Amino acid sequence: GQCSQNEYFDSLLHACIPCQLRCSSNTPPLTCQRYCN
Amino acid sequence: CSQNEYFDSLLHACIPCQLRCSSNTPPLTCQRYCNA
Amino acid sequence: CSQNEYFDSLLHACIPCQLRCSSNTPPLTCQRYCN
Amino acid sequence: KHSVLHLVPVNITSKADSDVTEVMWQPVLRRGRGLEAQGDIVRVWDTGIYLLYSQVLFHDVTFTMGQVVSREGQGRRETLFRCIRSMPSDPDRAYNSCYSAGVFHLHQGDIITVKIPRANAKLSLSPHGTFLGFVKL
Amino acid sequence: KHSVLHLVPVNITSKADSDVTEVMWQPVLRRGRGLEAQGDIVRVWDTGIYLLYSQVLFHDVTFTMGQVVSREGQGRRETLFRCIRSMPSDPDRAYNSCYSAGVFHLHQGDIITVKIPRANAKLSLSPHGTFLGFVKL
Amino acid sequence: KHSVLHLVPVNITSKADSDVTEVMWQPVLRRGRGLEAQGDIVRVWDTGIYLLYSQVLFHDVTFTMGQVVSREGQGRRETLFRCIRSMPSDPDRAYNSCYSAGVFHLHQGDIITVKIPRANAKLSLSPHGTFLGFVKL
Ligand code: NI
Repeated sequence: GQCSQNEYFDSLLHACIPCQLRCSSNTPPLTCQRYCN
Repeated sequence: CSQNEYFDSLLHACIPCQLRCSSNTPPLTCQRYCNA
Repeated sequence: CSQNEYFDSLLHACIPCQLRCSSNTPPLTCQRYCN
Repeated sequence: KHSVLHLVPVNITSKADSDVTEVMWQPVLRRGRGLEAQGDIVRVWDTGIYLLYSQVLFHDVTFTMGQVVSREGQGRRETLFRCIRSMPSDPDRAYNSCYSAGVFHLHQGDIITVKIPRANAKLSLSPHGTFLGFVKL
Repeated sequence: KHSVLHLVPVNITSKADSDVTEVMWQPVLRRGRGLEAQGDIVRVWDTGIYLLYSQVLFHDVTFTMGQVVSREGQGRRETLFRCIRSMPSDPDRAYNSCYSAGVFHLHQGDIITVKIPRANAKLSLSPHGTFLGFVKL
Repeated sequence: KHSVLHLVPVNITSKADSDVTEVMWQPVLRRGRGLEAQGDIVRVWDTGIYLLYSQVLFHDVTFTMGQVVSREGQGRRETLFRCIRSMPSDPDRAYNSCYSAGVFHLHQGDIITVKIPRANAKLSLSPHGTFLGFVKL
């Protein structure tokens, strides 16, 4: 569950994913909320 | 459904006709919209 | 198949080599074209 | 030994006004006796609980494609399941199979339909790309 | 003579700061005992081997959607399967069903969960769009 | 009781000049015999009708990905079913599981193969993303 800065561990894909990919989504992951804002 | 939409029986939703225009055979309601 | 196309065994049909130039390993009949 | 039926396409049908495409089915595997393909429907002859599964292989740029599996009987239509698949808008890239299944109580005299709710849907007749089946549980 | 359970949504739930969406299930087909829905989970009572299947229908632009089906018991979560679908970024076009299934050894006392690992996921409550079932084999 | 086998990957292999990727399988659930994994193929020991299911999880920008499940026996090859999924062109976004299943008559001596008809295909080894199973009916 630990990644590089500005990524989250996606429990659906079991992989580290850029927070940037979830900024278009309605409710980003809790840990991404600071990056998208 | 409102003007220039069709009830899509696959999606059980109202969909704009322009989504179906440039694709094979559009629904019968949409056919007038897809020409002119 | 035609020139610059391969038989795709997944799709059971001839497909242009352009569609496999993104692949890590394009098919062998396609590889000279994707240069 | 459970009763089974596995069906593949012989042909497509789509009438002008309908916004519907269906498949004419033929058996490649059967055991036991409770079911019968007739053209583009399956007739249910024995009441019971059945696993129903459906795959359709599309090659079609319509933004969404898929199928609706229903049972009609005793003056009543019921949708059992739908498969829905977004498609690429480029014709050469636009391939997707759509698989769904479930377990349902079917009654003697029911008719099962598999409908692609678009007219002239471009779908494969390949027996390994498009098929429909039943297992009496 | 097989135990079965087919389930459909009544509503979704998503706790505030979690990044998960779950479904409150209702049984529409039931035969035999050994399985009991309660809220957003299914309790296993009879140990054995079961066919488990799950479909969710998504209307969401999040780059990927899908579901994780698991069992919990004896203080131990085990992921059974998951389904993953890439979604179109255009909200008008963004529709995909996600179906997966497998056969698993379920123990008495297990809790079966179906989780969509996004908060406030836009998924259908339609019974023929989103569903979950079990067949004891 | 029904004889069953559920398999998950141990690793993947892709031959040089071929345009194929296969999976080496390990059994995680087994009841009875009749079937036996031998590396990349499954051997049928007991003739019968089987539910066969297959999922593969892809992380690959190739325009389409999928798997071909086949039976080899008595001097003949036959595709049982195919699953096909269009993939996004951006590597960070390109994730899709591909599930399909059906019921087939398998004969003693047969070899069941699962082949991804691309070289060096990027597919998950995760037991809950990629798997293969059989239930004698
Ligand atoms: Ni039985």
